[PDB]
Amino acid sequence: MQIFVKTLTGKTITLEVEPSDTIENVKAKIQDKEGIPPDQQRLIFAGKQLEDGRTLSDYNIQKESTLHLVLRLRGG
Repeated sequence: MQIFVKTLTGKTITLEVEPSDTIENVKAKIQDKEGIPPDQQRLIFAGKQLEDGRTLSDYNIQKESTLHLVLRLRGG
């Protein structure tokens, strides 16, 4: 399924994911496409910070949803 990741630069990127994927795996996909190290990535959905060990499904993230990406420490 496709999801959107809205960054703070005004760029939105698209990802192909499964609801069984971990949040950790999603951050790896973002590093693959944009080059951002996972430990700099804070992902937010429905007002919740997403935990690396949980899955998209745990958060009820459905197709065509948008996550918000905020960068910490170095990227923020």
